Amino acid sequence: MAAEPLTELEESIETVVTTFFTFARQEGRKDSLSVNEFKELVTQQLPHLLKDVGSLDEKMKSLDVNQDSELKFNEYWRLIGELAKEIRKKKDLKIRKK
Amino acid sequence: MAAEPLTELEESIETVVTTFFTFARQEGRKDSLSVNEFKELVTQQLPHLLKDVGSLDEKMKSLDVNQDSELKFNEYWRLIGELAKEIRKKKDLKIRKK
Ligand SMILES: CC(C)c1ccc2oc3nc(N)c(C(=O)O)cc3c(=O)c2c1
Ligand SMILES: CC(C)c1ccc2oc3nc(N)c(C(=O)O)cc3c(=O)c2c1
Repeated sequence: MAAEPLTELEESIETVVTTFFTFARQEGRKDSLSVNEFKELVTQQLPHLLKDVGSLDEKMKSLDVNQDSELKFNEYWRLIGELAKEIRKKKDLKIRKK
Repeated sequence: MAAEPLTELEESIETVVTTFFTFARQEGRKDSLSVNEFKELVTQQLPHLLKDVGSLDEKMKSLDVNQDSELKFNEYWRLIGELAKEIRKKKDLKIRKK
């Protein structure tokens, strides 16, 4: 249950786990991310990527599909895809040259 | 349209796009990934992350859900979740510390 660096492509997915899981372990489950801390991370360390830092209720409901307490990686996975999808095409209509 | 470096967390998921997009551009849709080249990426530059390199069809069928011979980021999204999930708890039975 510990992410170690190996190759350039394997290190990218490892950097996202090793950087925020140090604070996510504070609440229940080691592999699960907190419901109150992920909202603060998207408005402090990840604000430029996801334009809707305040309007996160659309994804917040889609993430916790089982509805327990926190966002497990299987539940948080809905934002992991939007992380690399909104990086190049957050507004593919007005701005298309980054 | 293209992916450019940003913050520590945003740059990790951003680098994964720019590394494989250099070879994915040759096939249809720049944002979409090929069904043969992505399989070769796991058996050359990502073999240690995904322990099951031979039987890739188990995830391949879950990726191309639309059935159009093109793995868009919405289709490839299922492997992005399994990439970061099969790094710390790949074999949660025999080994649980790396
Ligand atoms: C990848 C990094 C953020 C990470 C992820 C999961 C972790 O799960 C652990 N389990 C433990 N019981 C103890 C401990 O017993 O101190 C500590 C940790 C980690 O340091 C630990 C570190
Ligand atoms: C830095 C270089 C290797 C690179 C990396 C990712 C890229 O992602 C893009 N996205 C797009 N939709 C289109 C496009 O709409 O034409 C083109 C590209 C790139 O040229 C492109 C170029």
